[PDB]
Amino acid sequence: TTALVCDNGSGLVKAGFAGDDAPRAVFPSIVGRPRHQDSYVGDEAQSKRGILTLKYPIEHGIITNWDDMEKIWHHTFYNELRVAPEEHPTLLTEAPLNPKANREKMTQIMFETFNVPAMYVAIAAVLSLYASGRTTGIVLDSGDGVTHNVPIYEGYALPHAIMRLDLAGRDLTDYLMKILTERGYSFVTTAEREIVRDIKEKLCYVALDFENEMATAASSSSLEKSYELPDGQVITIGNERFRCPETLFQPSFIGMESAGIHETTYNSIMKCDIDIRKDLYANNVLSGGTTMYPGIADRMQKEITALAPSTMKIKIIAPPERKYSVWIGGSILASLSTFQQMWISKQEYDEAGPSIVHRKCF
Amino acid sequence: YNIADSNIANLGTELEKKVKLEASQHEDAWKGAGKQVGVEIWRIQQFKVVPVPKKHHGSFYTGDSYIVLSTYHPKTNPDKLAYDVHFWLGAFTTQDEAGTAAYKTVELDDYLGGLPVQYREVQGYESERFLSLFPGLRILDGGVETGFHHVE
Ligand SMILES: Nc1ncnc2c1ncn2[C@@H]1O[C@H](COP(=O)(O)OP(=O)(O)NP(=O)(O)O)[C@@H](O)[C@H]1O
Ligand SMILES: [Ca+2]
Ligand SMILES: [Ca+2]
Ligand SMILES: [Mg+2]
Repeated sequence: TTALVCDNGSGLVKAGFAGDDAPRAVFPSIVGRPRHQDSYVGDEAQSKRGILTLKYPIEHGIITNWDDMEKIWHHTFYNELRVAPEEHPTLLTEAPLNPKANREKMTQIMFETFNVPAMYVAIAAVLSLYASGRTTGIVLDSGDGVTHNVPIYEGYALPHAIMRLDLAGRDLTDYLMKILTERGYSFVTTAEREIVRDIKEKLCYVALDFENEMATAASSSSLEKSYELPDGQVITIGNERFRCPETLFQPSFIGMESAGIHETTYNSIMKCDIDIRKDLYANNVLSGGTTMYPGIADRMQKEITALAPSTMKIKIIAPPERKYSVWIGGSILASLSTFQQMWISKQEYDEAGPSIVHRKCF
Repeated sequence: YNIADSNIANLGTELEKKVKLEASQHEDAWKGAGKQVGVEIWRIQQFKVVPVPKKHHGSFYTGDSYIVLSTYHPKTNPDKLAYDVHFWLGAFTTQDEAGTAAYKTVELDDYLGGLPVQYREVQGYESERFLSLFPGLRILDGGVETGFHHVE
């Protein structure tokens, strides 16, 4: 019997089998319906993007359209992985600080609709830490919907120090769509948003010194890049390349008064006991797609160094496969018989109902 | 976002520790561990915790990951036992091995009631504490194959 590992991100489903070194199914967590006013899921909705309006059932890490989420899970089991879910213990993932009802409904649907034999809901950042081969460190996880910091000491997350921001990749995509208009390029529809997401993933980067980079971009074309659109039109983007992810460090770019990701990381460390901060500062682990911007580790190193004591060793760990670190940590832990001993069984669910998820999943 | 009514409201509780203590009872490798002063060593092999024969303690394959439990008498009481648990990560160990070593180090900590102090020992970065366990260290080429299936 092989466990399934499903990392249900706000933007991408990452799904596969425990023991594999990577997810076998990765596809957008979208349901598409006709733009002219019966549905398509995942890659097939992206395939018909020309005639569809795309909706994400997860917003900021919380399932807000349970009917469409069920479609996504059904698609994952039957259409992508092509498994019978009643034959597979299933590991799911969740951002920390979600309302308890989210995993209560996750558990209910997995057992009552998909009839899984066993399941577990794991905190994503903990999985990333183990994927990095650590028991102590502070994870900065940033996906499409959520950016969160989880400091972990000797294998236990410190809940009072967990930080969370509703600013992540989807906000950066939206911001890129907006500022590309200052250059004359119109991107507005849900379909056009996916073209801009691709521009973002292919051409954006984090400036080490934002002010200097803006002046470089105004002086010459040395930072410009061309991008071929589907119609063949070649557009040019300049300071938008680094203005877009600068928002992670200056959330005021999109009108948020929040601390940037360097400050939330520092603030999380400072909420921990003084004597373990040293180990957190030396073990900042980046996880998730929105941490893939070139230059982000060096920028985090610079900014945390400015906030931390002058005598403090600072280290940013940026695993090359960190788009999949959460999934990989799940694949490892779900390969361990003692971890699976903690999973909720169908018999236990039949006796206890959804409330059991909070007594078993930590 | 606040902790109350959230999915981290049970973190840091006695219940969390109780559930994880119970899980650690299902690992055969820990039975009888940490019962006397000395050094006990296991190697991760395709996700399993495998004892290393005593005659080979101190020799480590660069391709592999290990858990090293050092049991000693603390200064506070010469008749009681305290623990350092080191996990040793070879320069060429694979991600499954290092992740299992990390997770199972926490589990051994759980099994011993939280008493062990944990140490991450990457080859070439081993702590003075770790080096002192082998008065020495011998690094061997090779190691056992990953437990991961490779997705092409
Ligand atoms: N190379 C890249 N540079 C910048 N952003 C990227 C890159 N690759 C992917 N992303 C973004 O990363 C996000 C998807 O990452 P992912 O870690 O899969 O998020 P998720 O798990 O689906 N969402 P969440 O619920 O927040 O964890 C999207 O916003 C992508 O546009
Ligand atoms: Ca090996
Ligand atoms: Ca301990
Ligand atoms: Mg994610």
